[PDB]
Amino acid sequence: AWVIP
Amino acid sequence: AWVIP
Amino acid sequence: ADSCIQFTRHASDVLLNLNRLRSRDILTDVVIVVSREQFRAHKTVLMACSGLFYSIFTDQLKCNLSVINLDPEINPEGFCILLDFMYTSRLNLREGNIMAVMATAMYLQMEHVVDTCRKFIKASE
Amino acid sequence: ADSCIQFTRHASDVLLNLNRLRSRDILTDVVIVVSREQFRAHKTVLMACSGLFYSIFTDQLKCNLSVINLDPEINPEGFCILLDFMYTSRLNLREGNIMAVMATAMYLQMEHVVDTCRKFIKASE
Ligand SMILES: CNC(=O)[C@@H](C)Nc1cc(=O)[nH]c2ccc(Nc3ccnc(Cl)c3C#N)cc12
Ligand SMILES: CNC(=O)[C@@H](C)Nc1cc(=O)[nH]c2ccc(Nc3ccnc(Cl)c3C#N)cc12
Repeated sequence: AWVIP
Repeated sequence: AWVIP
Repeated sequence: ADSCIQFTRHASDVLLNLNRLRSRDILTDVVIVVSREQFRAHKTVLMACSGLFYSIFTDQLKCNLSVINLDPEINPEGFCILLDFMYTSRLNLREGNIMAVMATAMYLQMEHVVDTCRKFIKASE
Repeated sequence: ADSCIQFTRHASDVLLNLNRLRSRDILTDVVIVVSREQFRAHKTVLMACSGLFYSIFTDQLKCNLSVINLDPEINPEGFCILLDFMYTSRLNLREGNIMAVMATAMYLQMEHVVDTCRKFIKASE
């Protein structure tokens, strides 16, 4: 996996 | 885009 | 073959178009009913994202249904958030919706979402 | 919302499952006929990858057809390679198939594939 897009 | 996977 | 080249953005561009078809109601083939709230979708996308829908739509009888009713305990907002995630890869997780999202992801059998919800909850305790 | 988190591998994992459904012939809803060779597929994936199929399956009459016949000049192997690319992001481009693949991608209106074919041809001249 999870990221800040 | 295109790459060598 | 082992000599293939790969177009990096292809899978994301396919998903973007499947979400555009959903928004325009093109070739949607099922209505998911959650406590009288109705959501139109493509069976193939639901099966590709959820263990529950994969089981439902591979059943010889249920594969032909055009309406599926979910358990009354399921929260429509939690379902809506997870349906958006299926078609976009983006999960709108907030303090006010995380419990409903995690319960819905458990029911839908979406393990990565459940993992992630658990980690965000654990961080707040 | 602007506060979403994103699962990087989601779109590729969705495409992998759509290809598994295609291999098992689950919920395929169209047969593409190319010079008497038949290919089963999902209309939504074809529309999501090709300008030609997007036009065909948004037409009020053609959207309901279960069989689509392509132009007899289209090469079945070129079509097969492009159908595999649609469902995997990997293009099996070889010296012996590049002309057929590029002609098929032009017909199918797949611009990125056409670009790439042009660059590989230009490099060999
Ligand atoms: C790693 N996968 C992901 O990140 C997302 C995208 N998918 C899933 C996540 C999850 O937690 N459970 C699933 C269960 C079944 C399915 N569906 C299938 C499983 C196996 N073979 C087939 Cl053909 C299908 C279909 N259709 C998908 C998921
Ligand atoms: C950047 N895109 C890509 O890399 C691949 C994945 N797709 C395409 C490549 C290409 O060269 N032409 C297309 C034409 C139409 C469509 N289909 C659509 C276009 C616009 N709105 C909708 Cl709802 C659809 C659908 N379905 C897709 C492509």
